[PDB]
Amino acid sequence: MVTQFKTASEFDSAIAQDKLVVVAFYATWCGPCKMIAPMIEKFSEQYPQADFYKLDVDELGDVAQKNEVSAMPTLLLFKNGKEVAKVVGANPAAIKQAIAANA
Repeated sequence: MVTQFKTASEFDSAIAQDKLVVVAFYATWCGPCKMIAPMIEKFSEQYPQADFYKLDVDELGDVAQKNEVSAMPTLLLFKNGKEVAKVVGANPAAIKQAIAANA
């Protein structure tokens, strides 16, 4: 299970963690948003040592802007308040390799 955010504060809080946080940022009205649902869940399914969070821009658009996510679906990895990876497309293997790389 990938944990749900509530506000940009939640996003930022997960960001400030001294560990790999990969955020599943998509929109419920978007097409391939449903690819980020299981693919990203599958990431921490392998390595739960990383932080799994997700949020819909449909619900929180100002949050999207806070994170620099306009495209969807988007994956944002951060460490300790700074980025580590920015992706705008579910890439099953390459992004699982990403999360592990930035971790």
